[PDB]
Amino acid sequence: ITITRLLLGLDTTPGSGYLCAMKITEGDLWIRTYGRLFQKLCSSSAEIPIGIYRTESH
Amino acid sequence: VTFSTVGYGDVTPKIWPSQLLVVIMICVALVVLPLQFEELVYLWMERQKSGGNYSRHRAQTEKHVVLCVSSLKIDLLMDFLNEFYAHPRLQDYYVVILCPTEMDVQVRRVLQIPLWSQRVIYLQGSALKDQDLMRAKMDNGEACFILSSRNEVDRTAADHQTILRAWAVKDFAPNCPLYVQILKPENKFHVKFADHVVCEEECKYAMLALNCICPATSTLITLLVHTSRGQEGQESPEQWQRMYGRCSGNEVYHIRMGDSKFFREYEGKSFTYAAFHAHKKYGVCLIGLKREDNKSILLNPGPRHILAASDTCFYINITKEENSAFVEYVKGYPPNSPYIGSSPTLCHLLPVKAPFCCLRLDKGCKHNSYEDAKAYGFKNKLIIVSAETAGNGLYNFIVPLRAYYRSRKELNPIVLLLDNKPDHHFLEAICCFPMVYYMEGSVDNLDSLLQCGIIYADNLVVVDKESTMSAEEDYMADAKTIVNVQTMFRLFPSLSITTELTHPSNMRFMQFRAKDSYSLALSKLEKRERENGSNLAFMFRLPFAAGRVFSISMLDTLLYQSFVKDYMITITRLLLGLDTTPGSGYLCAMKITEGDLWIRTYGRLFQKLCSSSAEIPIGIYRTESHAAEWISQQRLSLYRRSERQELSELVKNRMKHLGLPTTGYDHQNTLSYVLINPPPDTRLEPSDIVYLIRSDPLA
Amino acid sequence: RVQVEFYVNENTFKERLKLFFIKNQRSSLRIRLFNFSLKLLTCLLYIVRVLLDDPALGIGCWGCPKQNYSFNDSSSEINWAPILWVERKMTLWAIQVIVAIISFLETMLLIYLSYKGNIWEQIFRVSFVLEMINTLPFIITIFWPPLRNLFIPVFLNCWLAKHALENMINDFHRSAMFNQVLILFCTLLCLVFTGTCGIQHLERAGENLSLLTSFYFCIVTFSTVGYGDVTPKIWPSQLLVVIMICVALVVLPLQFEELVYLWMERQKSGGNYSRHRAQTE
Amino acid sequence: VTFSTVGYGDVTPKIWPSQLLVVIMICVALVVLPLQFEELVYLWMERQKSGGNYSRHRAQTE
Amino acid sequence: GSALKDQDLMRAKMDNGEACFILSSRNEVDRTAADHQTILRAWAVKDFAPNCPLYVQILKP
Ligand SMILES: [K+]
Ligand SMILES: [K+]
Ligand SMILES: [K+]
Ligand SMILES: [K+]
Ligand code: NA
Ligand SMILES: [Zn+2]
Repeated sequence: ITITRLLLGLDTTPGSGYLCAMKITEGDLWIRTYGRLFQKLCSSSAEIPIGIYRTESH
Repeated sequence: VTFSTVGYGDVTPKIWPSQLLVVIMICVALVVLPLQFEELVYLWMERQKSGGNYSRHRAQTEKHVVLCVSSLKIDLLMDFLNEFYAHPRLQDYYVVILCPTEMDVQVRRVLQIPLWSQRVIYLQGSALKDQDLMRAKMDNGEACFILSSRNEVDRTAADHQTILRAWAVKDFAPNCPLYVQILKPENKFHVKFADHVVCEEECKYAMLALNCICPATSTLITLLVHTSRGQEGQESPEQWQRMYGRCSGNEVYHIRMGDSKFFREYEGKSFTYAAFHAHKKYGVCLIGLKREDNKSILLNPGPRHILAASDTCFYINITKEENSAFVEYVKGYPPNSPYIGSSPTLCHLLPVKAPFCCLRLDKGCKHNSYEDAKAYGFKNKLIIVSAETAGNGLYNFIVPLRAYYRSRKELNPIVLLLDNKPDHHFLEAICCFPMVYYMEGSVDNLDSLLQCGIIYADNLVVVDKESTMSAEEDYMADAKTIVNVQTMFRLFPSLSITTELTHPSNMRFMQFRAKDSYSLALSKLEKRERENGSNLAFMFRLPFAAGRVFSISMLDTLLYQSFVKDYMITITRLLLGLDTTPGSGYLCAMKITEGDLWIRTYGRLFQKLCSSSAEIPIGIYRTESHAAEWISQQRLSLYRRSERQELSELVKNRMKHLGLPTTGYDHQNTLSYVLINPPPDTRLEPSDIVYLIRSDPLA
Repeated sequence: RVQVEFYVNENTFKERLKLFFIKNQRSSLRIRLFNFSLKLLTCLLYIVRVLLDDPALGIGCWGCPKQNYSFNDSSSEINWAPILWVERKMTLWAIQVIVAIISFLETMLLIYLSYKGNIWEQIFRVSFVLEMINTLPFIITIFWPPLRNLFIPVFLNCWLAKHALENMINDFHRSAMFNQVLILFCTLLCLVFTGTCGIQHLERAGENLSLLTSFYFCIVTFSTVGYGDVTPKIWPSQLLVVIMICVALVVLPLQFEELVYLWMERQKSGGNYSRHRAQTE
Repeated sequence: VTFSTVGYGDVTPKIWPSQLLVVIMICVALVVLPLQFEELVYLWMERQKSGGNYSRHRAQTE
Repeated sequence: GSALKDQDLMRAKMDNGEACFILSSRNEVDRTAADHQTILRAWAVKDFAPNCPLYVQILKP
């Protein structure tokens, strides 16, 4: 309950992060793998990616 | 053995005509019997209801008593049998019950047990049909109890059900004492022919209006009208639960003075002399007497009164004596009485009737432009009543607060938080009383109470809403009022909130300190009384004993007790000031301060009063001790603030928004209970409030 | 002075034991446990009594005059001696008569104790008369020697044993539908019990039916089977099965009606978590 | 002819164990059958509604 | 049986449970009265089984 209410910003403990989103553009397409994306973020902005919102052509 | 389908075969037909006969005799059986069975099962379902009849032979000897209710419930019945049969004089009587509806499932077994099977008789049938008044033998009963239904959707139509039922039983059994419990005070004059009438609204509102002056008065009048032996909670480890459960066995009893062993010797002496020396010697409190010449009963007639051989004495004792081994405010009557039969009382009145615009608070008028109790600047602490619809019953809340014997400077500004705008009929009644205001709102929202002046209010009487009484489930009646009060108990810990509950069983939800586990202990105290069958199973609840919660199911016992004691309704209605016989005293209160601490014992307090002011103390209300770098610390501080700080920051911010000054806003670790007529050796601890019956000022 | 309350009522001898017998809830079940177990005790001693006797060696009134009795089908007359005379014992007489006097004094004490209404209600009730007819003949038998070995339908005490049991379960449990089917089992036990004992004793004149044979016969009769291998041959036993059938259709449907009134209640409120389960589960 | 409560009597138990067995068999019948009957009548009322089904074999041809 | 009656909290052995789940009724006509059913049920189970972890699902904030 605390983890969920922290992701939605319902409660704000000082020093705790917030759930954000980033759009992978063609300028970031050289980062082929999700792991390499983890490496870039955890060395520049220290943002921890939870998951991926993937869109297809159905 | 043939029609039982057994057919042993020792005896059988051997010749063809008899063989045909048993065949044709069998066949007629399956064609004649099922038809009888069908109508029988069509009447099997009818036998479930309409069950019972009181035989005419029984009525000549059994000396029964009828109880015409519209719908019998388990709570209402067990409050009657535990009271009707608590007197030794009534052990012979049979209880007949004329309920038009069938027996409730939980009422089945409690009438099936051997104790309540040879006493209680249930007859489904309406008192409005003379065919059902013959079954109950209404012409032979020793008393008839009509009780109004409290939990119906219509309250003025559940009262006309009672007026017609009092009329139907009066012309069918003219020589039968009638006992009526009416709901509203406007319908009180139609049942005036009855011997003993108890009105819920007139009596309830006048006791919620005495908790503001004499705390826990609604509890004192509750344990007085509940007949109990006086042994509840004697096995308790706690000291107060032993003594408070003992003194709560005190009832108001009557006796002729010459036949009384208590008061015989004080013939020809002053009444205050007899009252004190009876308490000193035996421990009985003589509250008032009735002379033989008059039929009026006077509470504490005064020191000038002299006892006589003919007078009748009303005292408080554990049991009956025969069961004992050894600007200026003008003083005048309010002109416009909202209903017929309204008791005229000498009250404090404004010299000129205030206009209806001057009574309202939230919006000012041409005369005064004040909008809240802060702008008015009341000298005394307020009294807020959170009723729903102001009516005849609420008018009975103001008269005891404005009566003449109350000190003029001690008058508390009454403010009514009405959910609905009062009618012009009600405003005409209260326009004469001083410092009586009203304002639309509710107890739920916080702005309305702040505008009312709840910051500096001594009491917040939360009257039960008439809309919620018809709730199906028991808790659903007070599910909103308990939570709304629980919000104000946190926001305003110092406030004294008196709540009216629809069902007395909802007292458990009231106090609800979360960390405390004393609620479990309070149930163990009730289990032993449940097995012992005591009237006051609710006696040891913390809100009830402190006088904070009062349901009108507590005063239904006033009517049944009036059967054996015809004076109980007059005595009760005299203590609340509902009726004012000239020369009768009034219920007062005194606070024992440290300046009076040299009076160690309650008996010595009796001696001081009965020699200086001739005030007779009933009991004791005893209390116990039971920029990004700058707001980075704002985040750390506003996140770690306690709930008490969060709530305090809420009311102050609202007062800032509505415009009231933030100052003056700035907690109940206290246990209270009511000792009725304690022995004269009991100590007088500080913070004690002693109930009094002061003599009539105009004696 | 010192004053003690309510001494007017409790000091009286009648009112003190009024609380003990009727008013006190805890004492009532203790008293009923005494009566119900006593009624089972007198019924069991009845079953013992019929068990150890063999009427082949001689039946008489009491003492010396005992002679073997025989039955023949051709003579349509009944020898009425074995129907009334039975050489019950000396000790079963003693233990049973103690029960008989104890029940009489206990109930007549209750008769006066609960009397309020011209003692019309108490005498008429079926519970009162049933105890009279199976104890009063058994109290007067103390006086005479020749009336000691006299047949008394003491098996009928199972009915008052059932009445004591249902007065028990009304207040305390020692479910709701189980509380009624248990009573339905009891009345079936009492109904069979009187049928077995009644047929056994009435068949002392003829067929000399044993106790088990009568029990089998009584079961195939109340189940409406009626094979016919064992049948009553003499008119008192024929009357008994007729009157035993008739009481069945007038005592059983009443139990059935309240059971079906509780059959519908068994659909809801079902389930309970046993206290033994909570300690481990 | 015993569980139908007929009991002609041409064939009967003559010895006490068999006599006990028919007695105990009648007793278990009266305690095991009403329980089955109760749930059946609780489902007798449900048979009035929700009645009917179109067989899969019928759909291929009908 | 209702959790508001201690006679039914003894059957469920509320004093012995390892957790108590009160869930509000979402599909009732009154949403502020289906919430007070839960506040009182959280109160009733708290004073009958004070040493029992309580789990409440409330409807309105
Ligand atoms: K049959
Ligand atoms: K047959
Ligand atoms: K048959
Ligand atoms: K049959
Ligand atoms: Na009392
Ligand atoms: Zn004005």
